[PDB]
Amino acid sequence: SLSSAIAKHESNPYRKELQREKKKMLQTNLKVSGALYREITLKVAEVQLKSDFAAQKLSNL
Amino acid sequence: CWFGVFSGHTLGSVISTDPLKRFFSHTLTQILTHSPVLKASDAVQMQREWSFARTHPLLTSLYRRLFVMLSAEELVGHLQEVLETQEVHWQRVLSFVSALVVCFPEAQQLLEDWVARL
Repeated sequence: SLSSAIAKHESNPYRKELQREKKKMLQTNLKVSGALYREITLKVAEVQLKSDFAAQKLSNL
Repeated sequence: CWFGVFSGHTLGSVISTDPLKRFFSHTLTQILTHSPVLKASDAVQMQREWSFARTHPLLTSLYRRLFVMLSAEELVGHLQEVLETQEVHWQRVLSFVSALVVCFPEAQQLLEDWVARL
């Protein structure tokens, strides 16, 4: 849900002059909202806590 | 609609261009190789019919899309390799070079390069 939520934030002579225009539209958005990423890391942290809690009952037994 | 989704604006955005590039290369090879009918060395007058304006606009658009998501000199090397290796559909290769020379930024000299080597 991290990488998917990020992957929505990224979406946000004549033939040379169309080729270059379509290259311009798809110039790799290398960039991702830190704020969003942070939102999700909290949501994840939440879950980590239970899962880690779970491992400890298990690596008891 | 099939060539529309092929247009990697909805795809290339989402998909990392590693396995996407091998997909496009396999797609180009499978367009050229498959049904190599009109293998006649006498396919000379048929160049006029494989002229860029007569080759269907959808073929032309697919070629444009494959050129967007890939690079020029890679593509030239790949063509040299393919045309030297194996059989060809001459309809697609002649339409393809007809699109190549105009679409790519002066690739008439990188073309005459492997022409001279051959």
